[PDB]
Amino acid sequence: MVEAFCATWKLTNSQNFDEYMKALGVGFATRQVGNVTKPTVIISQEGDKVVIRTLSTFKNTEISFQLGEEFDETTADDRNCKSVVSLDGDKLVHIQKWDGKETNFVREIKDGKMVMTLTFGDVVAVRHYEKA
Amino acid sequence: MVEAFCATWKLTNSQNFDEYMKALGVGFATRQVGNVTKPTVIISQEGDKVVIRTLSTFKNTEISFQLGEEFDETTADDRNCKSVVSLDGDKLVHIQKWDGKETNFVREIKDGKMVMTLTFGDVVAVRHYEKA
Ligand SMILES: C[C@H](CCCC(C)(C)O)[C@H]1CC[C@H]2[C@@H]3CC=C4C[C@@H](O)CC[C@]4(C)[C@H]3CC[C@]12C
Ligand SMILES: C[C@H](CCCC(C)(C)O)[C@H]1CC[C@H]2[C@@H]3CC=C4C[C@@H](O)CC[C@]4(C)[C@H]3CC[C@]12C
Repeated sequence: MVEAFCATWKLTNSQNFDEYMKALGVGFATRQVGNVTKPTVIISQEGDKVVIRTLSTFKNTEISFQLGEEFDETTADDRNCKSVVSLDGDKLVHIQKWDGKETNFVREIKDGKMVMTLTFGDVVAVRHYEKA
Repeated sequence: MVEAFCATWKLTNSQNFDEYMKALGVGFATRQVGNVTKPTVIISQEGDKVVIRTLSTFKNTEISFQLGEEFDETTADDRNCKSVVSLDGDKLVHIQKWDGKETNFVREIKDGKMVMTLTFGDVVAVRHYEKA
């Protein structure tokens, strides 16, 4: 459930993240810094809202949301999105809608690491986080 | 200036580092790996900010800052600090405040190598890096 994700996470390995950023329309410059930064992601619960804080040399983002409840989200690449995060069994599913398009992120706990799979259409990235 | 530091550096020699870590209050387990790992430090000047990335077998850190502007730093040994990094002549001074204490790092270019002097009270450590 949400408890398994409540911790401080550090990016260790990223797979195909560059092509995924290109499919989203991310420009060359921030793709550079996107391919080098290893963000710290802090997931906690304030009441029943879930809070996700990202710390990075590029930008620092913080979002709060309630499971199943749509919320506005301005992403780090400046996409104005209607987002909703829900529980899919043991995984958190994050759906972002912007300009008539859709991408999603699935967060998992696998062998004690956090695994996030990023999918936009036919482009998939997988990111791996160890608990700090 | 800052540009003299903008390169990839690799630690080659460390003088009095173990005694400095003890004085700093670093736990034994973290000290033990601190005396073995030879980190890679990448310094860059990006926009109006300076970026310092550190790669090692212990952990990877990254900070971004403008000179003279105080910022939150979580050090590799888990100190939550109020830090400020500024130019001191041709040197970079890095100050860390936590728990009513303070330590400071003086970075300099000497004979083509980056020399870092670490002070905590009357305990001093010197770390030497060669440019990769
Ligand atoms: C490319 C832009 C932002 C710039 C990237 C970055 C990583 C430096 O923050 C968007 C597209 C998808 C978004 C990311 C999803 C993966 C994560 C989780 C975690 O490591 C912290 C943030 C990050 C990289 C999101 C940041 C915004 C991203 C990269
Ligand atoms: C000792 C702890 C962290 C544990 C050290 C290590 C090497 C295990 O990361 C603190 C106190 C002094 C701090 C460092 C200043 C020297 C450098 C430069 C470069 O070699 C890598 C990072 C580091 C070691 C600073 C951050 C943490 C240090 C070592």
